[PDB]
Amino acid sequence: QLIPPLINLLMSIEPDVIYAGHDNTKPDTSSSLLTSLNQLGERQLLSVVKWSKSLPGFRNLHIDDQITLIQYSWMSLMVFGLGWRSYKHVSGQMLYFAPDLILNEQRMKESSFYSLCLTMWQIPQEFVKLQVSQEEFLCMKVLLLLNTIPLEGLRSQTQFEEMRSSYIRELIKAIGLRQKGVVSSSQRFYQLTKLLDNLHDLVKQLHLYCLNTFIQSRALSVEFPEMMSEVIAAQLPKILAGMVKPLLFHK
Amino acid sequence: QLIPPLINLLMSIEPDVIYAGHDNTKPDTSSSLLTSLNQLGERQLLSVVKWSKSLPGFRNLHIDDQITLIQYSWMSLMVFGLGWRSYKHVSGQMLYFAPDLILNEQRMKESSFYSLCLTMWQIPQEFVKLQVSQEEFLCMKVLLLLNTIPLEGLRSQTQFEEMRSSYIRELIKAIGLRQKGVVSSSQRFYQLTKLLDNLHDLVKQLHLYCLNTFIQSRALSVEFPEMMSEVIAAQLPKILAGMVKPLLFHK
Ligand SMILES: Cn1c(C#N)ccc1-c1ccc2c(c1)C(C)(C)OC(=S)N2
Ligand SMILES: Cn1c(C#N)ccc1-c1ccc2c(c1)C(C)(C)OC(=S)N2
Repeated sequence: QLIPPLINLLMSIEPDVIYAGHDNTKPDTSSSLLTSLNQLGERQLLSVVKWSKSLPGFRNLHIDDQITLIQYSWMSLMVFGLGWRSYKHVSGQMLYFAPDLILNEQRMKESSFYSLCLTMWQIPQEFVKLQVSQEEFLCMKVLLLLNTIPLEGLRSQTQFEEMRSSYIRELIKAIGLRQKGVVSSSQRFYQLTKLLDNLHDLVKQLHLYCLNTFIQSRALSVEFPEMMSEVIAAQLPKILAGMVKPLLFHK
Repeated sequence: QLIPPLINLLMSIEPDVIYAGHDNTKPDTSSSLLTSLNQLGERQLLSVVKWSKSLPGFRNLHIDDQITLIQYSWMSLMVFGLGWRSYKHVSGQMLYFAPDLILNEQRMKESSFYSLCLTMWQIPQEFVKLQVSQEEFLCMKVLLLLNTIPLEGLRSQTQFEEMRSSYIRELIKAIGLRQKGVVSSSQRFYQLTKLLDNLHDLVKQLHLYCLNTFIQSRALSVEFPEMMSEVIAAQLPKILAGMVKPLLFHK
């Protein structure tokens, strides 16, 4: 009723529940956990591709641009969605990767990658502190898809600029749904966009761990499915080397 | 008598000629050329480790630090040695990888590989311009070995620093063999140490190209030998991610 139409459209095209297909009747091993995380990843990737086809504005960018944005942003979209699920289903106090892959802190501690779990866990904790709304989350998730471009820019740079600006304007409207008053709503825009800026650094730790694990995947018995392997091979070294342009809302 | 004894020692421990074992017989492909450079890189890795065992001071660092410095500097030493040979044998006008692997423009077909070679070519071009002497080159090449350290520094940090100052003093002596005046001498030291600073950015492009290729090796039909492979897997992602401290002579 009071919800802006683009936001209702964003809510309508959100994915259904995605399962990891993890055993759970067997004790965790570093290899089985990471394999399920990658299987979950492959499924989430498929879901991003489907979502992106319905995302207003996106289909009108050159196909190369679309592929590039998905390849740059997949880890940040996954970790943001994890943040949201963990916030909404478990009050932020477990990592809700999937309904069949939920790690409470004890399961994190016994994982082999406790510190990485803790890094990821920061996000749901920030959602709790900021009380991020569904409408703000939906807009912020679009901006993450649009949050890095090549050094040379995109083929459809003009159209990207219009689309990114439109979702920023939409995030502003989502904030205005609750944050009444110029000073509160102004501060809120700072905080939410600052959070997105801060994700670049958090995602860099995930990127490095993921790349090392991919390079060592045979030794470590971690499987990487096809689309996951393709995105990692295409872009992660270049992203880690800073040979792309992360977009920031603040200096 | 005129040549400082340490520089004489550096001349004497310099590696013998290294062949790539390249098949000039058959026409070259991009994959077969990259394979040959990786084979040359394997052979050069062994020569670097042998060289370092006779390099005054080096064997006195903690063994972990020795391994770290070689693994950090492998690419830079290889490209610096390439600049020296191209300068010496072909007036800087071809890339003299080995006596059986010399590339000119016509042999750099793929634009990606050609751009990479243009990057490497800057070094012999500068050697030709500055008329770098063997004595300068030999001191500079030790400082390259010593030109990046871990973020937490080395185990033998004190010894490393003394060793680095020693070779900086030896470079000054090298410059004094020819650059007679105090002003000329200081400006020459600036130029040579700026060239070393500038190698970090240059080598970063080689590191990224190398990691991408390693990641896609099976698909590109490019062979990476065992020792090279370990160096790339152990350090390149971390180096590219900026998780080391490059040392700079100038701000
Ligand atoms: C699946 N997922 C979500 C979700 N949901 C958030 C982050 C990730 C995700 C997916 C795959 C990987 C990783 C995280 C990490 C553990 C860094 O390392 C490797 S090797 N693969
Ligand atoms: C062998 N070598 C010299 C010499 N001499 C200088 C630089 C290199 C050297 C060695 C191996 C590789 C590379 C350069 C590049 C082309 C970057 O990419 C790949 S995939 N491997």
